[PDB]
Amino acid sequence: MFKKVLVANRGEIACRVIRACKELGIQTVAIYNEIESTARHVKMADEAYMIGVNPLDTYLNAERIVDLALEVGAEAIHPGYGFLAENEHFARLCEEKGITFIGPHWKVIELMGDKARSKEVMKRAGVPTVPGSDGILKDVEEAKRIAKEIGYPVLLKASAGGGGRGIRISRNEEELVRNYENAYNEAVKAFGRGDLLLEKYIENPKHIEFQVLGDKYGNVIHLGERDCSIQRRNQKLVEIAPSLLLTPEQREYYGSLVVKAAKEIGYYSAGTMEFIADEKGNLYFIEMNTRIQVEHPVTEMITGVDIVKWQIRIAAGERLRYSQEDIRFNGYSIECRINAEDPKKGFAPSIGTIERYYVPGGFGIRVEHASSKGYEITPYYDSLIAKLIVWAPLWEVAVDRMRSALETYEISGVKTTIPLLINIMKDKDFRDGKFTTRYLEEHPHVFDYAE
Amino acid sequence: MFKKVLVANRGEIACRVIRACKELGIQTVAIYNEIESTARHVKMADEAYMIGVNPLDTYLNAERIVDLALEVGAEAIHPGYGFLAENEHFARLCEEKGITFIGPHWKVIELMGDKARSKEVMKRAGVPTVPGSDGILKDVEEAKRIAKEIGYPVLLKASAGGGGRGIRISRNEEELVRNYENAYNEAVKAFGRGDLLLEKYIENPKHIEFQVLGDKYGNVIHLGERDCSIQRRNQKLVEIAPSLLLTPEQREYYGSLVVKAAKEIGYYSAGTMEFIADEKGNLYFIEMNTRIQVEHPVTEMITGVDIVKWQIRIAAGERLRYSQEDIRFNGYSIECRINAEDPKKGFAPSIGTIERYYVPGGFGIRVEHASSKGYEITPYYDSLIAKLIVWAPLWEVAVDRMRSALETYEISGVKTTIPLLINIMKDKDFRDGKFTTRYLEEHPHVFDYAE
Repeated sequence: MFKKVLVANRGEIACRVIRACKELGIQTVAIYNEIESTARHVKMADEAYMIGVNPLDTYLNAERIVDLALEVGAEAIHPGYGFLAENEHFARLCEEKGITFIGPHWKVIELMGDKARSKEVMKRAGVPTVPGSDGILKDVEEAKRIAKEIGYPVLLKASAGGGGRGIRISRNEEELVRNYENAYNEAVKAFGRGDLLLEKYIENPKHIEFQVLGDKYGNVIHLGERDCSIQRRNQKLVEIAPSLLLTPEQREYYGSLVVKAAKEIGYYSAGTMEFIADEKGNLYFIEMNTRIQVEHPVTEMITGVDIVKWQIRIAAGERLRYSQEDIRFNGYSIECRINAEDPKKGFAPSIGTIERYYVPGGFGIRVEHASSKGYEITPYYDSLIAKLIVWAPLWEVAVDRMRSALETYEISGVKTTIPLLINIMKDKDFRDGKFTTRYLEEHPHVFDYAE
Repeated sequence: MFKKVLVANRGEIACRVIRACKELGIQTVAIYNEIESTARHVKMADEAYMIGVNPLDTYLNAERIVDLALEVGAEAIHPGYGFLAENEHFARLCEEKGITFIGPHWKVIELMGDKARSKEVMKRAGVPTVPGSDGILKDVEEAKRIAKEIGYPVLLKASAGGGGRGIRISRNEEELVRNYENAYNEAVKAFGRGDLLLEKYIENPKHIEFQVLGDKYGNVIHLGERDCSIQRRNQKLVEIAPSLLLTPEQREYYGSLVVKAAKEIGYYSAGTMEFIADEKGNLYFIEMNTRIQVEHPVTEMITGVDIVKWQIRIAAGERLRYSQEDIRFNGYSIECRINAEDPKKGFAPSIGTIERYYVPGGFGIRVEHASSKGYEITPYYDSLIAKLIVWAPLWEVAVDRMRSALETYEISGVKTTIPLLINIMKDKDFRDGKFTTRYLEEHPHVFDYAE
């Protein structure tokens, strides 16, 4: 086990990692910017250093961070999420200097950082990807047969031009033929090549992601899935585990496939495969996050596995003790992101300082946060104040516990998402389990709350 | 299910009950004093009424509380712990005016409020008790005779007792006779009844208590035991569940016995049977609490049974769904009481106001509290700020999780028990599981800490 770990992050994730380290008996090193001389993660760590020439350079200068790790005797670095966590050069640099990066191998970070390569990698492992043409369509005849085979509606886009000319949606073969001719000609006019690409169109989809965890000996398990469909500006707001969509058969089916693909790429540490999902539970891979995710706690509540602590154990060379049949999914868990932002003004960040601050607690309630009275929301960093997490044996009780926790969470000095999240918990469709990635668009009544 | 419930208490137990009620969809009513116009429990409640001519009249004037319940349409009253929770006159009055008292029947409260009768109830059920007098002593001669028969050292206890007053240890018959008048006089002073009991004095005992829960149709179960040995002057500081003393076989044996006694008296709601254990680990009943206890959360962590919510359901006439073989004991839970008191100055209350306040959170951490920056520790009410509760699969990780949570719980403006609790968590005897009611006397180094 490591004697000392440097946490190359801030805020709630820095505190989550520090707590795991403290429980393991590991000495911690925090880094911060001088604008945050008072941060919670700075007070929780055993030692803390201000580095960086501006608030973001503090966490994004890989060379400075690795030299500090060397200077203070840190044997490993946890990158948290965001910043450098999926930066292959940071991880390679750690390894090149003899510091363990707590995460997958830098070669894997690099491979799965490119969206297309990662889809190809997954296609070859057996994980479903969104069907479409294999590259450029030969001609409209091939377009008609591929579309018929994958099912309408389908999407057409030019291969050239980075989307300077847009997408066309076709609901039948007549529309496909017309759209093909028109997209071809627009692309000739705009980019001098008519070549087009086609893919199945997943309308009104859900966001479902699978969690994996592997040690350095090839033992890889999954920990089920999370439904993160309720989001704004591709920004997740509410996350649940397990999904209400999948059956246990479907969960183990898709789960063992992501386990196979991870085993084939030599994945270890924690990672997530994000999918889009239809009404019937068909899933299509879209991307892999090669790091811990913000919403990892809902998976921890239903499986009882401490993911962050396992990351550290795995990076130090321990075996993942469990096997896939030791993993059980017990109850339902919901996470709500309490952000300092104003949902009635475009989720603009509410910059300022926390005045009243009461954190709820109780049976089945978990809080991840780095906030107190006087915590300052700056424009330089993300607007997350806290993650409110709930567990219950039944879906409806989880909803009620979450509603009740939110209704007692007092934060003043800044606008937050809490009133919105309360309205979601009270909404019949959400309670019914009926929501997609367009939920917010489709339920504007949840923005109706009083000053 | 009740539509509305009045919570006849304050502070963290009131918030605990309000949360159970909110989750069940019940409207809540808080009561409070003018010195607490901003208390947490009043902000959490759907309605709140200022009553009382002083800080205690608010919660002890049974007549005022029941009338207000009627004025406002509360169908039921939850008494919390302390104040009137074990006041049979309060409970009777609720019943005579048509308000459901959330707790056992008032005749049971009265029956079990007398230490002699409670001990006879337990003897008649087969529950082991401490050898001693056959109920209340007629006079000092019966005491000198019975003491001879059971062997010194012996103990005198007030039967109407509660706490340390009216109790004396006698190492010989010389000491016993002076102590008989001294204890009798102290018992009259403190409780208005001098009735004394004699039993045999167990030096260095552990404090082990069993939790029961029964519905109004006679289904009664136990939820295992708690070791609350680490205490001072009849104030528990650290409570664990399950004990490390008992095997699974002993836990189901003593548990089924207290279930038997409870059924024999028609017990329903929640209650606790307190035991002392001797040097050889044998258990002896000493008293019963006819109410929710402060440390109930640790039992909820290891069984998953929400005791306060089941109290409310039972009071409304629900059947207790579980049977005894449904109840499992999973892992270990530790609760620490975070009090505004100075352990270096005799645990004198630290009167003042909270300035800095950061509540820790994470995997396996639960916090019960009613405090924020500016919460006032007054001389009128107990000094509890928060209960910190942790769960872990293994005893050593529970200890590490609690130590690590305590090391991050920041409170300024008053002295607290936190530095003392951290030392206890680092102490080898505690980590090894060797602690008795004399732990603190026997471990003075845990009182050596900075500031």
